[PDB]
Amino acid sequence: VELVSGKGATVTDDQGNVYIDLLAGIAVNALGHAHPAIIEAVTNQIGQLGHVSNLFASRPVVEVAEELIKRFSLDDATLAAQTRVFFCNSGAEANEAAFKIARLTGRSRILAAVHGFHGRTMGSLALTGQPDKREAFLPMPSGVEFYPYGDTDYLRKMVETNPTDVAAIFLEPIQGETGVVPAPEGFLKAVRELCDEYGILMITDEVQTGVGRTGDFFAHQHDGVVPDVVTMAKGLGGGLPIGACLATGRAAELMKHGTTFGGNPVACAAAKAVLSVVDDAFCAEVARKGELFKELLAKVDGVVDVRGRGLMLGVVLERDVAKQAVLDGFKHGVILNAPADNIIRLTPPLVITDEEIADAVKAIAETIA
Amino acid sequence: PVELVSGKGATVTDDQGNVYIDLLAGIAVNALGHAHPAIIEAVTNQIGQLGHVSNLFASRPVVEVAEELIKRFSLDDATLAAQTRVFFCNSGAEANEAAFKIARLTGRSRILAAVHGFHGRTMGSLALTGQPDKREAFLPMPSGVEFYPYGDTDYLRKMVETNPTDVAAIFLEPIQGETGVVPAPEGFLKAVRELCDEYGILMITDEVQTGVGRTGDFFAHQHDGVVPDVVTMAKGLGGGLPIGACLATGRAAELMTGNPVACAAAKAVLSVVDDAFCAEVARKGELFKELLAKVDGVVDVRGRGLMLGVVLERDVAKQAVLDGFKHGVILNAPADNIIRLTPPLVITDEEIADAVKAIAETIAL
Repeated sequence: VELVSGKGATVTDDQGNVYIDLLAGIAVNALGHAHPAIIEAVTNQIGQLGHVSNLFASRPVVEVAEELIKRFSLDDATLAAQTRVFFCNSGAEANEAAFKIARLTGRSRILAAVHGFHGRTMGSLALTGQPDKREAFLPMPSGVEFYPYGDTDYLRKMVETNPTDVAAIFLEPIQGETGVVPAPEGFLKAVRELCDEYGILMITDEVQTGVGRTGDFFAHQHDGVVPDVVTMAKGLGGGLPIGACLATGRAAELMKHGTTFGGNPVACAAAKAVLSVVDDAFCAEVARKGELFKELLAKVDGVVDVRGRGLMLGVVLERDVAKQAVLDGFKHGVILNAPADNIIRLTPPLVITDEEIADAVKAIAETIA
Repeated sequence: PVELVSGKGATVTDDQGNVYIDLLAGIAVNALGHAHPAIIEAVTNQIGQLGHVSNLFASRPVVEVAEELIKRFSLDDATLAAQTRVFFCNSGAEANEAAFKIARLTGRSRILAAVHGFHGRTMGSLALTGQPDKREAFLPMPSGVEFYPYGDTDYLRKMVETNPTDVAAIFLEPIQGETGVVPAPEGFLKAVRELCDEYGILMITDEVQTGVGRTGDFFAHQHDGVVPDVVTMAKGLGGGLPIGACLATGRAAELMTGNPVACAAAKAVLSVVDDAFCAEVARKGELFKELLAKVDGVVDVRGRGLMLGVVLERDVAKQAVLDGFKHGVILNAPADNIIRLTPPLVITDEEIADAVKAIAETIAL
């Protein structure tokens, strides 16, 4: 049903009802709606330069790139210097660039997590662990096999059946779909040694978990590993169409590809406004708000656990009623999500106030009744 | 290369301070040029009300644009408009991948696309791109695709007739842009519509480069009075903002069963691009073709409206793109004797004249 205007963690339908948004358009509105830094950034750019081809440079494109490199290589100027970024317009378009780097390795096998989601373009659909979403459009481009998320023992044996024909391993550091399933303890570190031994590219999809959403800038940094390649999008746009493929070392030298709106100046002017807000301390504020959700919900009847970090959270019910809670959620002034019958998912704008967190835990607690 | 920093109409300026006549419009995306007031207003107005809204909710700019595109495609056909529907995305590659999936959903394995065609660099959209050096590095591709010489009706029919009931889709650009500007020959689109109609095949027009009035008609395919099952469009719809779309009518629409700010910019361009605007684009089209005829180096000027390929006596296009800077022009060399012209549709007649005088002086040796 219809939507017209919003502010912070608030948005309002045609009829005039204000809602606490805990979905943020499926995790893209990281600064909420109509945020001053983004309004300045966009109004300022659209008034000067619209779109340039990748034949030409443009500042905001260059400046966002520099910045993601900074955020990625954590006060290491050597990692920084063998890193590069490719800009796209979605996370689908971003992962496709990732699938292409894995084709440029010369190896045929790409391995992806079982409930993973990377987008619905042919190559990014080839990576999505959900086979229902694949059935209708077979053939898929070949090479992908799937592994249970967080099972180092299976993945090791899976790799070692034909190890040097493994181009890439795709993982999300926190699975967004089917629930909020965070990389278990020791997992990305494990994948990092597995890839090191065999010449494989380690690729972390941060389309949903990127830009502070986790508490760290990049959810993968919570595990102190350094992937070869990071895909990102929603959250980076602050409400505008963007994606990016970041690559370090051999993966950077391999990339051939090129999108028309790659390096969209207005898309990137927004990207800059987002980054100038989401600094380390904003990210620390994300971790905190996350624990406040956990803490207040822990006390709520019918809520059994809350899993995730920062503002990507899986509220686990005990009554298979999440689908319903959504519907009844609206009448109590909250926009919720249900990636299962068990689980309500919260991905609110990272600028949510404790007040709004607290009302939102009220709204949710009532519906369960 | 060069850092561009601000533009208006048919001009851009670099940080060096150099001012150019943009005849490339960022590969035919900046239909209304840079800093068009109508887009500035739309984009400013929308950023400030709503940033992004998920497909799970409804937003006005999208349905406003969906309904306006259907009207410009249905050319006054109430019944066509009720049959047709549009899916929004962020790129033309993404738009052509939605058509590949529609092609997939027929049940048939064969998808026929034009040699020299370019549908984008995403796996599926690259599987449709009839320039092989773009695919070799990323084989295997999504299977299904075969290629015909562009506008060879005799060879298409034979190709279909090798296995007609397994052809899902025929991809086709109303005017090829890559490697040169070749428009569909007389009655080509006509033949493909007829050949598709028996054998139950989907006729799919990629108008990602030929859309929004650049060829003199709001859709280039409407110039040959054909109604395809699927039209993909992008660059141009959003002023410079990223957008794509996939129109489908009939069986194609039944098989398929950021945005607000790019649709906000889309609304403004459609607001600006009238039947009357497209007419002006047709005419500036002719003007170029007349003025350019007088220059020495030019042999021939192919293409309709403001999608034109300047064919030269000498194989000099690539050296003219380089020299074309100091004379204050931005050109592009799809072949060694071809220079593409896709300037903003807003280019004035004085601006054109100066642009031909610039190209002429550049092709001096």
